[PDB]
Amino acid sequence: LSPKRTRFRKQHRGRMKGISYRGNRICFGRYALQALEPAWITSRQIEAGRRAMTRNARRGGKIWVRIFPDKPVTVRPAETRMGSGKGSPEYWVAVVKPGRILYEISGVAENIARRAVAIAASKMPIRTQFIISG
Amino acid sequence: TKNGRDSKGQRLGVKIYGDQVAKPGAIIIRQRGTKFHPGKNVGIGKDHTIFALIDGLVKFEKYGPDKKKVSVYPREIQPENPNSYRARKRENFRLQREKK
Amino acid sequence: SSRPQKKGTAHHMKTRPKKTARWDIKRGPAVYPPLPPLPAEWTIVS
RNA sequence: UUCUGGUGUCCUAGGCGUAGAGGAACCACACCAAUCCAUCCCGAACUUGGUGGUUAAACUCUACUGCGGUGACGAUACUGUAGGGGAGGUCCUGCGGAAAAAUAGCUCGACGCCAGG
RNA sequence: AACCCAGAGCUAGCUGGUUCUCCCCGAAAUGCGUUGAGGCGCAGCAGUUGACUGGACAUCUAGGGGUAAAGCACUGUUUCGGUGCGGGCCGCGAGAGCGGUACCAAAUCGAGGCAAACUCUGAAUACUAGAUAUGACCUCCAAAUAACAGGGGUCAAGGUCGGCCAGUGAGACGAUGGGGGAUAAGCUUCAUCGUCGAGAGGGAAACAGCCCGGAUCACCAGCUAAGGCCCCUAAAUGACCGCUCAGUGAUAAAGGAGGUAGGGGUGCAGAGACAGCCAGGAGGUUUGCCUAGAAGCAGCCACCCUUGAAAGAGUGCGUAAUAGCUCACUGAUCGAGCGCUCUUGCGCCGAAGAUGAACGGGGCUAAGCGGUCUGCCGAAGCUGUGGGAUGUAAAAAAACAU
RNA sequence: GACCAGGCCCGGGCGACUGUUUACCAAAAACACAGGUCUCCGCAAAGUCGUAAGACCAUGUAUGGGGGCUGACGCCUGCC
RNA sequence: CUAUAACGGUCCUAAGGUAGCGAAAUUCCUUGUCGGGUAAGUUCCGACCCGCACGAAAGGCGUAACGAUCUGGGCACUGUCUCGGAGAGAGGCUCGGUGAAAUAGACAUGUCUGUGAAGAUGCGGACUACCUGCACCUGGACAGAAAGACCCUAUGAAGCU
RNA sequence: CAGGUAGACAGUUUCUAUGGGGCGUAGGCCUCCCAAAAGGUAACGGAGGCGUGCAAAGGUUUCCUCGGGCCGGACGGAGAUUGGCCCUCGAGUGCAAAGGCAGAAGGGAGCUUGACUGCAAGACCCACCCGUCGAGCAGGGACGAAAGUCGGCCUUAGUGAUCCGACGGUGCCGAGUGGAAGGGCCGUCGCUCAACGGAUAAAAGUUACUCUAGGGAUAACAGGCUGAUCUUCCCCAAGAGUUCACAUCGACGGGAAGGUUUGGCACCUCGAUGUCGGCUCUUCGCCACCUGGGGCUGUAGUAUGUUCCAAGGGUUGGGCUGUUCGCCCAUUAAAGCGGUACGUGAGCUGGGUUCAGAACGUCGUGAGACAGUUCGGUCCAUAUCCGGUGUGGGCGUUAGAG
Repeated sequence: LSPKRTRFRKQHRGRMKGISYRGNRICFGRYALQALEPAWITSRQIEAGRRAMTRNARRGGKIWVRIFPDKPVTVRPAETRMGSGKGSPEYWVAVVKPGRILYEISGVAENIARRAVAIAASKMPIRTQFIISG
Repeated sequence: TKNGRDSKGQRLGVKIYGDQVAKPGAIIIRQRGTKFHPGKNVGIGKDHTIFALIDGLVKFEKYGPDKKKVSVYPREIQPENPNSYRARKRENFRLQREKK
Repeated sequence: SSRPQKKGTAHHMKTRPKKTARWDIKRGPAVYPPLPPLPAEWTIVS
C-alpha cells in the first residue's frame, strides 16, 4: 500500500528493463499470476486485485501479494507548469518487468483458482497469465 | 519556493595514471580523504593529495583488503628506437628547404 | 486517447521506403567475365 | 642442517574452531622485594634486582573444509558498432568484448638475512 | 507642457539598408563573467603569415573508475511463517507471590523483494599514455620476362606555440543516456553522435533534419548505392515455395472468436471413438433443522450405501408443494476419427467527425504479405573521354591530390 | 380640417435648484452655487507675481481680504 | 424544549462604530430568504441583517420643486415586430460629355484533400472548368489603412507622487 | 557666513533570472545525486548546511581503544559509576554531507608556541582574475634520548578584487638648498560592496493622459502539437433488482477514441490573425431529442427503460440577464449536442483587450490600482482577382441555318 517511513520524500522515475530473473519463481502458494508486460502497477490496482481474488475465493485458501510499491510518483497541479514542488503524498507505484510474479494463491482447487486469478487480472494495466507450481 | 540550485563545481581525481612518467613535484592523485595511500618515493599533502618525489613510473599495489599505494619507480627502460616516420619528416624538411 | 501522432522526421523514420527482406539486401551487382582491352581510339596515318 | 627466534618483504592475505606435540636449548607465564621509573588508586601496565618451577595461559609446528576468506569453466544479462520492430513503455538480429550471483574447486601462507646445538 | 530657429548630421546595446566579377579556405549557436540575458570581453571553433615539431587513421597492451547489469554485506524500506522482550481483559479485595491467555509488538532465523542520494561485486565503452604497422602513384631492378623485395622520385595527411585579423555566443530534429512533465507534446534542459544550419541530386506522392550520397564543367556516354520493375512514370503482368479473402494491404489497445495455414503436449477407439434418436436413470429418501408445503429445485449441515449396464441428497426448467419435462452416466443401431490446452503467421470485430474518393491515383485475390534464385531501372556517386583552376611550386611541360 | 402646435402618470437612486465642463467619440452622478465650519491676516496686513524697485490685494480695513473642506433646506455630526 | 444573547470574563490598543442607514453607485459567495408587481422578473420596489469591504463636513439620513441624468412599471399610440407589401423622389442600370482615388513584385490568379513556418490559385494526387464581358453579394486573397493603442524588451522619453 | 527647514521646485535612480506579474523564490561558498565508471556538464531538478570556532580542538613525544547486547552488584530503575564475556569497526572527529581514519586522523598525559622569517624546483586547475599542493635551502627555534616532525587545525565550506583612508615602522622622494607638510615601501585594519567579478561614497513608486525604437526572440484572440481535464464507448463483475452479475444501474479497477471545455508548449501571425452576445444566411458530423424500421424488457395493452440501423427533414413563442449557459410559463412529435477563426462586424448592432470623464467599497503616505461594481462613450470602405447568382457576346460543334 504505502511505506510508513520514507528515506527520501520525492524520488525520480526509472525506465523498465528486460525479464526479471530473480522474482520470476514461485516461493509460496500453488498458483501465480506472471506478468508478460513491463509497466507500473500502483497500490490502487493491488487493492482492486486483492479484493477481487479474496472475495472470489471467499471460502478457503490464502492469497499472496508479492510486490510492494516503494517509489512515489509526483503529479504536479494545474498551476501553469514550471516546478516540481509537492507531489509526494500522491499515488505510489510498483515497477514490474516481464517474468515477475504479482499474485499467488493456495488452498484453492483448479478452476476456482483459474477464475480467482483470471478475474483479478482484469484489474490490471498489463497482460498476464496464471502459472502452476512446477 | 523551490529550495534547490546549490551546485558546487569542484573537481578532483586521478591526474597521472599507472605506468606513466612522473616529475619531481608532479601531483599524482588529487583525492578527498585517502583512497590512495602514500607508498614509497611519494609524499602526502596538506589536504591528503599525493605528489611524486623523484622521476620514474607510478604503480599501484594492495597492502590490505582495499588499499592502493601510489608508488614511484626510477624507470631506466627502453634505449632502442625503430621509429622511421619522424626521420622521413625531418628529412623531407631538409629536402624541401634544399629544393626551393 | 493518449496516443501521439508521428509528426515530421518521425514520419520519415516510419514511412520511408525500407527494403526489409533479407534476400534483397544480399544482392550485389552482376559479374560478367573480363574482356581484353579495346584498341586505341584513333591512330596517326601519314 | 633441520629445528629454535629475533627480523622483514611479497601476498591468492592465510584467520576462527576441533585435535596431537615442545621445554636439552630458546621464547613465554609464575613466585620475592622495591633503590631510577610508575600508574588522575593498585609493581594490573612499565622499570630494576633475584629465587628459578611449569606448560597451565601465551608463542611455534602438523592435520581437518565445520565456519571464514578466495573463486571457476560453460551460460546469460549488459554493452561498442551495423541495422530492424512497436502507438508507447521497449524489444530483436550480424560481428567484437563480456559479467555478477550461485556452484565445482582452491586456501589452515610463501620467499630471505643474521646468533646457537 | 505650444510653434520656429540653433546646439544638432543630439542619441539609439534598436529597425531597415550597404551597389562589379572570378578563384581558394570555411564556421558557430558552447563555457565563464556582466545593472546581463536580442549587447559585450575572453576562451572554443575560421582566414592568412610563420616558428617548432611528427604525428593522424587501424591493431595490441597497461592504468583509475563504480555507470549498465547485478546484489542484500552497510543505510533504509517491505510480504509471509515460527520462537516471539513486552501489553490487552477475566481476575486477586487490604503489608503480592507469580497465576488465566486461539489476541497485538521490540530482537533473531528461514523463504523472499525494492532503492539516484544503498554497495560484497562489476563490465562494454570512454580518457591518459606506451607499443606494432609504408597511405597511393611512376620508374629502375636479380643474364632476365612473372612475382617477392630493394634504389630513386612525386603527392596526401596530424599537432603545439605565436603575429595580424574576423564572425559566432537565438539553434533545430533523429538514435542512445537521463532530469522536469503525465517516461504527454515538432515540450524543456543537459552528455556522445548524424543531418540541416551552410548541402545540391536520388529515394520518401508532395515535404530542412529519416536512408543513399557529398554538385569544378561539358557529353543526345556506361556501371551502381538507397529504393524499385502492371499503368500514370524508367525497369519482370519474372521463376519457385507457403500464406491472406479483410481491398487487410495507411491506421490504436484491453478483450472476444469452431476464421484459416501450421507446430508442440495430453485422452479415447475394430472388445464400435464422436454427433443425433430411443431405453434406464431406482430403494431406503421428504438425509437431519426451518416452513402450511421446501419431495433436488428459498435455504442451512454433511452431501451415503445397495441392484447394477448406471444414476448425481441432482444439470436446469416447472408445480401451492407434488407429480412431471430434461441432463451428467450407462445400454442399443450405422460407422474410423473425435476431444481440450498452449502457440505463432496473416486475418475479423472492437475501430465513430464535422467541405469531398482524401489511404499518390487508376486499380489489383495479385500488381498483397513472408523465404530464396537470376537480371534490369535507378543520383550531379563511380568510371570513361576532354577542358578550367587551386596546392605542391619556386618559370613552362608533365605528374598526384584537390 | 393645411403648415404650425405639450404625450402623460406611478415608484426609486444621485445631484437641492438655473447654470459650467473634455472645440473634433464622454454634458454626467462630474465642476460651480447660495449656506455652514476651521484657520491666517491690525494695514509699513496676510497672501500672490517678480533677483530688485514695485504691482494686485486695495484707493479696501476683521460685518473686510486670503486659504482648506463640505455643499440649499430639516434633524443631528459620536469615540480616540 | 430548540435556540439567540440581555449579561460576563480574558487578550491587545489611542479608541474599539454613536445616531441613522443597510445584498446599497458599497454584497465575493449571491440569481441570499420573504412579500409585491409579471403567465413567467439575474433588472425594480418594500423588508431581515451573515455590512467580504456603510457611517456622521473625504459629512450621515431625509424630502417639495427641478434634470436632453440613471432605472422599474402602466395608459394611449404605432411597421419596432409577427411578416412583410406597395408607391414617390436622389443614387444605382444605359447613352453623350468631363473624369479621379486608396492599392499594386509579375501575374497565363479553380475545388477537394494532403503536405509544408503546423490556415496553399502557385507543392502533390484526383476531380471540375470554351474564351471574355455586364449587373449584384462579399466567403478568401491571413484584403486596404497604419512600423499593435493591449503584452514584453529598452540600463528609452515624459508627466505625476 | 553658519545651522535648521516645504516635492514649492530641479536633476535622477527605482536590478536580474523568471510565471515574459501583484503574490512569491533565488543570486556568493561547500557535500551527495542528477552526471551516462577520467575531468567537466544544465533546469525556479532532489536533500542539506556555511558568513565560523579553538591559547587548544595547533605542534611534538608517548600511551590507550572505542560502540552495542548479555550476566553480577538492598541506593540506582530499561538506562549513571564498576567487574567479565561476546560481535571488531557499526563509536567518534567543534558543525552539513562525502571520502577517509582501529594500536589510528578517535580518547588521555608531559613539554610547548612552526597559528615563524626570507623563500622556493615542479605540478593541478585552467577565458582572465583567481585558487590548491609542494620536494628542497638559510636563519632562529618547539618536542623527543635520537630518528625525525612541525610554514595551523583529517580534508573539502567559514568569504570580497580595485580606488581610497587609517595605525605601527623604515638606511626611500622631499618641486632653489637644509628641514618640514605630504607621498611611497613593508606589516595589518576598514564593506550583509550578501543583487556576494562588487555601476555611485549617496537613490523609491505610478501612468487607463501617455510617447518612441523594436519582438513574434514574448503574452492575449484564433490555428497547430499534447490530451492531464472534459464528452463518448468498451473489458472484469462485488453487489442492488422478492430468486437472478449482464431487462436496468453497476462499486474497486482497467483499455480506448474525439479534439467541441479548462489546461500544458510557445510552432505561424503582431511594417495590425479585430475578441463575447444577438440579427441575417449557410453547409457539415453523429456521440439520436423527435419522425421511419427492429431486438430485449422485471414488455398483459396504453406508455415505456435500454439498445441496433438510419443525419432525408424538423428541433416553438416568450419574462430575467450583455449574456453563452441556466431558471421559469405556455406548449409541442421533439423543443439534440457540436464543427465551419463570435461559422458569419471589407454583411449589421450592445457588454468589452473593462480607452480618455466620474462615483462607491477596499488597498496605498501618495500618485494611482483592482480578472470588484455603476453612468456616459465616432467604428471606415466605389470589388482588382478567385468564389457565387443571374444574364449576354464571340468562336466552336466540319456547309450555313429555323
